[PDB]
Amino acid sequence: PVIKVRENEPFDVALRRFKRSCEKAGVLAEVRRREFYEKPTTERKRAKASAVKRHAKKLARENARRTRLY
Amino acid sequence: RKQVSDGVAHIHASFNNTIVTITDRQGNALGWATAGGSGFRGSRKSTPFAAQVAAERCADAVKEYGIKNLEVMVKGPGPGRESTIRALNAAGFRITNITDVTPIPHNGCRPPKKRRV
Amino acid sequence: PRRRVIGQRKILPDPKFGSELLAKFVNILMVDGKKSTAESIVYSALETLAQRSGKSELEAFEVALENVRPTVEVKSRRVGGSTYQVPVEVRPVRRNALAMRWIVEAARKRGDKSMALRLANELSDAAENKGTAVKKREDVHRMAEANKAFA
RNA sequence: GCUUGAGUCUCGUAGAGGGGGGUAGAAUUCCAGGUGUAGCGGUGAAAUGCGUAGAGAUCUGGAGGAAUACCGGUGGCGAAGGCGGCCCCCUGGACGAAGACUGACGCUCAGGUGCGAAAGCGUGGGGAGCAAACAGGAUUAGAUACCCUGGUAGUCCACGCCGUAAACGAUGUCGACUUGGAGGUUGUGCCCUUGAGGCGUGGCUUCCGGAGCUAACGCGUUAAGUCGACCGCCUGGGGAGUACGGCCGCAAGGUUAAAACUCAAAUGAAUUGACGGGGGCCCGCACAAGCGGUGGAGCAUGUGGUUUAAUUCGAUGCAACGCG
Repeated sequence: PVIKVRENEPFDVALRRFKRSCEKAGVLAEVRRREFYEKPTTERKRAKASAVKRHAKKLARENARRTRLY
Repeated sequence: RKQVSDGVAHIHASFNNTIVTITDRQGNALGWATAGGSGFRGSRKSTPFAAQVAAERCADAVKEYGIKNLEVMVKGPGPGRESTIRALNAAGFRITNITDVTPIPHNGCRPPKKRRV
Repeated sequence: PRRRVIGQRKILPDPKFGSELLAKFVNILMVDGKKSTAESIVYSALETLAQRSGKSELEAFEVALENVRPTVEVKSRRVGGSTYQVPVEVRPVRRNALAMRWIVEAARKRGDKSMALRLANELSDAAENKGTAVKKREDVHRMAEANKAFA
């Protein structure tokens, strides 16, 4: 995205702020999705599989990972 | 041997090759350098070191022009951009500001099919 | 190995003038546990060298040894299954032993009237930079320069 | 007759529900021009391909077609198929509040009709990108495959046909009843909005679990529990959703739907192992780091073969072969 490095600013500061800009915007993820056509089946299955993984470790975080091991 | 103070650097980084092209601000180029222009063929063309060497060759490609400072535009993913702009001032420059100008469609055209291996 | 990092062996120093470097060299050059023959070859190679150079024995051996000195090595690793050679910065203790190994490997060839005369030819040929051990060092350096794309 | 089921009206709401027409921005390709020059592209590596006839890069502009990043959600709407920029026109349904009105108008449904992804077919357009077929380069023992470079129908539109899908929560529709918890979404009422609140009540939805059910897995108030109404369907595996006939279709084919023969099983769920070019954690001269060998020479010795009258017998992958 747009970075303007003004007066009294070093080099690697500006480079890291540009990397922060790229990781805020997520431009490389949005290019990495658009290299190959994922079918709408694969889109919906990826969405559901990531969601069931997400909450199925989340409820384990909430009550299963709260009881001691030793 | 025409002189102009400030210009624009365009670092088009693909996954196979990085091309550095230093233009003026009206888009007109002054000379270019690639990750395959000197040695560095094949698997060694995709590395960040190849992009660093490409920036170092495009640095001497504008020795006649005498560029004081340039804004750096960055396109495409891949092991290009950060090593390139880090070697860009190491070869001697003042990078004024940095843009990420990579194309993003708004679902415009269909990509090719996913590879099996 | 798989687990241990055990402490190093400690050898006894060089008898003629006390050094660990020359004791490592007589240990590298030897054959079938014949220490006395190897140290005879080493001494008759180094006293016969210091009159070819002009300096004394030890530091003439040291700048015959440091001209053949590998700054980097190559290695082989795995990231994609591709398995390429990547260069590495060597520790100096194995750098020095690889230098002595290359000097002995040079001296086993180039055949003439002795082993000690072969060594006194080899170390001077390395100390003015025209040997074959310097060719081994600059070939290692070339193979690391070609592979500098991976680091 | 009655108002409890079913409906009608008044007021709002949320919505990728649908059909028609516009329009915007990003991007890909192409064309024309400017700068500038030897690579680009691709791959695991390459080559085919493109490029000194000036590419790729880069900037200004044009022309087209298609799809609508972010929002975006285990979000929403729709009977299902399905539906994603924004605006307008036409239009369907669902829900909530308090009332009023009709007064059993209901539920289900064989034949019947309608809708029904994608691919396909017909006619007429359109054609950027992608891309069956096809071609070339690889890889390989081979490679009419995966990988690469191209590339036609098709995908898009208008109007017709086809009528099938793992059309799937593999779960017909409707109604009744039966412990709980965390959420999401959309109405609505009350209390002090006294503060990004609380206490309620409706619809839809997501997960986890209780009894109960179930072969088990699991389901569990959105049931696969406890019941009632109607419908469709099953009767071992293969032959076979095949043949013949009928009907439908432009065809591809769909629908309906056997038999002879053949086997003594086919199957479902789970269990203990073993295995994986599955995952994680480790170990061993297993690899790496080194040193020295063997395979080449000559002899010693053992074996296989061949020979012999006999070349006694046994061991004969690691774990037989200087072995008994």
